[PDB]
Amino acid sequence: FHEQFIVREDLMGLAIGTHGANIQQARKVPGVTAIDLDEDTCTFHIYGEDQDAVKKARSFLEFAEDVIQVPRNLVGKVIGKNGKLIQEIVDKSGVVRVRIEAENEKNVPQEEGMVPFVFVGTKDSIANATVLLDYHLNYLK
Ligand SMILES: [Mg+2]
Repeated sequence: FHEQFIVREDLMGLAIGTHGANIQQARKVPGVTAIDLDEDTCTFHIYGEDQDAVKKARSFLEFAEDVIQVPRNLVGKVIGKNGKLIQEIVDKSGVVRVRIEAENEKNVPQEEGMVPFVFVGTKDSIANATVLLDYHLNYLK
């Protein structure tokens, strides 16, 4: 069992972690045979005995910067009082950071009626953040 994914080069220090701390975790996953980074393509290859093990290792390393578009009319539901809810969401989810971006009205490329929330984190952490977003946006009354 072998999987491969690309981690953008500016996120590489998150994937590897301070003195390899993060990649060390992915390596010590039982069942993982090997993890190799092809630095000229920023591609991790993870080799291992079962799929679950290789996926568990991918889980630590698969950093991304993904944009979620949040309806402007609902933005406050996700930010909270005392910017506290958005901080809890980042903290619970496990993401590294969210940037909420307000672009000048002249800036043409904008989904209409939307505020970009740009998360940096593992794919799984962003998935966690997304459920909490949707919960506060659409569900919670
Ligand atoms: Mg390089």
